[PDB]
Order: sequence, then C-alpha cells, then structure tokens
Amino acid sequence: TNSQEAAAKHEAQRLEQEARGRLERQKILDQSEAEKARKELLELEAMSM
Amino acid sequence: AVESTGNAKAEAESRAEAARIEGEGSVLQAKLKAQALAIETEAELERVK
Repeated sequence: TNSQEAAAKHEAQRLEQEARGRLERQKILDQSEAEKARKELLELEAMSM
Repeated sequence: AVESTGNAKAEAESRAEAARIEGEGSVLQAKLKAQALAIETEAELERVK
C-alpha cells in the first residue's frame, strides 16, 4: 500500500508536470497573439507619433 | 523593430518637414531680400551718383 502511495504520488506529480508545461505553452500562445496585436498597435502608435 | 523604426521615422520626417518649410521659406525670403537689396542699392547708387 505504501508502494501504491508512492505510485499515486508520482503519478499526480506527472500529471502536474504535464499540466504545468501545457498551461505554460498556452501562455506562450497568448503571448504570441498578444505580440501580433501589440505589433499592429505599434503600427497605429508609430503613425500617431 | 517597428517601434524604433517608427519613432526614428517620425523624428526624421519631422526634420525633413522643418527642412522643407525652411527651404521654400528661405527661397521666398531670399527673393524679397533680393528685391529689397536691389531697390535699395538702386536708389543709393542714384543719389550717390
């Protein structure tokens, strides 16, 4: 049962790992789209200045 | 890139604008200055003659 404990623990740690990496990848995607919108906004801003 | 090129383009075109207005303005003002010096040196040359 202790082996089951370590197994479930390491398993939850694994899903936590995949969840963190996935959500981080999601941050990167949002940062990308935000970078593009920020770029077009920089077009309007540079033209403004 | 778009930001820095944008601001630099703005300041540079500003200098181009000032250079252009200074240009044509220098042309017209130099022309009126030309007529002024002309009539002045003309009457001066007459009375001095």
